[PDB]
Amino acid sequence: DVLMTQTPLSLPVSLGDQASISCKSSQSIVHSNGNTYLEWYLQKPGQSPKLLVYKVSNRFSGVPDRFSGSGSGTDFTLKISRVEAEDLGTYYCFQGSLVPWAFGGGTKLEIKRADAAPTVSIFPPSSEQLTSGGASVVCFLNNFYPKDINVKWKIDGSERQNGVLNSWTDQDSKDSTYSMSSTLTLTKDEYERHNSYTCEATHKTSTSPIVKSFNRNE
Amino acid sequence: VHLVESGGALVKPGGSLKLSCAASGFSFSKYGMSWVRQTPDKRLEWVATISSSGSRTYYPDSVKGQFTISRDNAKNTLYLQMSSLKSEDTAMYYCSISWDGAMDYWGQGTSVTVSSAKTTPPSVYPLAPGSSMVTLGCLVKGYFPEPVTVTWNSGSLSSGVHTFPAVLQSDLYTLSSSVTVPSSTWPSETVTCNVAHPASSTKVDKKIVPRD
Amino acid sequence: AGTYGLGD
Repeated sequence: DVLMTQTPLSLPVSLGDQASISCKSSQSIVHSNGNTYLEWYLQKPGQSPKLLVYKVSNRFSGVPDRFSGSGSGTDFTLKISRVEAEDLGTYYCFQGSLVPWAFGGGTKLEIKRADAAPTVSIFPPSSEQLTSGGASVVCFLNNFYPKDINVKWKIDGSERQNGVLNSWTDQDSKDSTYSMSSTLTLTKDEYERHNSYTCEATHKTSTSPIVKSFNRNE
Repeated sequence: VHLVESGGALVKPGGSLKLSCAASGFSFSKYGMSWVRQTPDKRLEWVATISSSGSRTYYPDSVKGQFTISRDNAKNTLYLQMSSLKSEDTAMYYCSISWDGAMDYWGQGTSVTVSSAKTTPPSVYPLAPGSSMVTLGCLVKGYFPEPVTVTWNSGSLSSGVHTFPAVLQSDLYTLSSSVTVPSSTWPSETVTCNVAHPASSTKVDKKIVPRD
Repeated sequence: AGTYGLGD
């Protein structure tokens, strides 16, 4: 199965700017009949995908000429001369030359803004939850930019990955920031025989991580 | 130019489901057609394709012999039969026609949830900080089916509010809601999250109280 | 018959 890889994962632009998206195949998409069945689809938030470009460089009906497709063999590019609000969404490339038909993983065209460090909060398990025999420790990493970030949990100073679930918001429609929650769910047993609980946020706005901690016993 | 999927529903693991796609605004019997699905991670997967007459059918290895695409040109309708469904088949299912490209025009989609979960109210827990602004939260844990709604002070707090997307914990959903207010607002004034889970007739208020 | 020859 041929693999379609898109770069970058996310492309932050200002309205007005030029944009370029790359699509690569793990093997040549040039069909034996001389065609290259490389296609581009746009999916706007909350909407269905729409065809933009087919056969590498042919714009589909209605698509404005600020869109252009190019490339050959394994390397392909979608360009936007001047990005408009209606262009924001996820762009997927697609190959139709080889069995089976395959989509790339997508590139999000999103809004550029100033860098912002995350505001990090840690929340000990409520007493009410502990009555039910459970203990969820929650960490918010709020209103940061750019979207890339990672969170690390430490229990009694030691890293912990089991029982951690993360959730990421889409880019905020008001201030163009991103947020993420991390929830470490433990049994009452596990929670009550450890004491030091730490959420560590790593983001490009700082050389050192943002550390938030509490002690269970306190 | 109109494509309308239907048939999506909640179905148990191991179960079957038949999806339909009603078309209008074009010569139905002229076009080959496809099913494509979007998983919760927003990845797109081609599921099946059928020729204009229904003579030829195409599937990826992953669903070959398990899914069946068919069509009724007299009724302008496309079908997808699915069997032995698993949790990973939870997705939005889109029908399309092919001409210039593989999927020239798409429908709005129909939603399939594969799960054996029963209706279950959330447990609502306050998030008070273990510490200019202050951030409070509410944990909405272990509910089914989607969705829940969370407001703060009955909607009086709109700025600095966001609710994280639900995630599957076991086969139940969980999310949290966040609210940020000026430091002089709380705890001087009360801050309460209002949680609703319509499917289970749940309406819960939880006041946030400072931690030791 | 279209790009992918699906028109019979």
